[PDB]
Amino acid sequence: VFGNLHQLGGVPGTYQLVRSFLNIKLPAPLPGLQDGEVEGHPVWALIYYCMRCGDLLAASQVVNRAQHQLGEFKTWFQEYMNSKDRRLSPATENKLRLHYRRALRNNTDPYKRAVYCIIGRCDVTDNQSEVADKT
Amino acid sequence: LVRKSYQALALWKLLCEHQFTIIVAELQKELQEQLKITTFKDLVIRDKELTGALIASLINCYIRDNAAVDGISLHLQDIC
Repeated sequence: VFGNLHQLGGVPGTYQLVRSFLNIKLPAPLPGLQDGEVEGHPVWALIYYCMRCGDLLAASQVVNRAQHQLGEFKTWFQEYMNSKDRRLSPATENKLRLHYRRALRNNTDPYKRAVYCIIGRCDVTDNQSEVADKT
Repeated sequence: LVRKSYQALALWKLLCEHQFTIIVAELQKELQEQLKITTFKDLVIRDKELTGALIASLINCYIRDNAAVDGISLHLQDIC
C-alpha cells in the first residue's frame, strides 16, 4: 500500500489496506473467477486475509456487514473472537461442524471454506485447497 | 471480418467489467486525440498498437480480475 496508486483513494485503515492487497495484488491479472463478490469485493477473501494479518476484530466486523446467509456461522465467529480465540462453547461447535460437513465441505468458495475450517477446526484432516499460496 | 468484430467486441465486453475509466484518463497522452476519434469500424479494422498498450495496462494494473486477465494475456500472445 505504501507505494503509489489511488495513494489509495481512501483512508489508510487496515481494512482498506487489505482490500488493496486483494484487489491490486494478484487476485486479478485483470479481474475474475469463483469468488463471492458484492460491490466489487470478495468478502470471504477479505475476512480470510484480515484473519491472516491477525486483524480478527476487523474480520468479524466485515462478516457482520456481509450480506450473507450462512449467518449461524456469523454467530460462531463472534465468541471465537470474544474469548481467548479458543472459542470453546460447551454448546454449539458440534452444530457448526455438522453443517460444515454436509453443506460447506463438498462445494464452495475456497476462502469461505478456509474461514470455516480454520475458525472451526472443522476437519482435522488438513489442507486448504485453493488458497494456500505460501509456505 | 466477422471474427475480427467478435474480437473487438470481446475486448469491450472485458472492459465493461470494471475500472476502465480511471486508467483511460490517466493514460491518454499526445496520441489521445487520435484515440478519441476512433470509430468502431476502426476497431473492426484494427488500430493494433494503441490497443496493445492499453490492454497491457489493463493487465499490469489490477483492473482485470481473474479469468479476464488470463484472456488478455492469451490475446496479446495470439494476436499481438
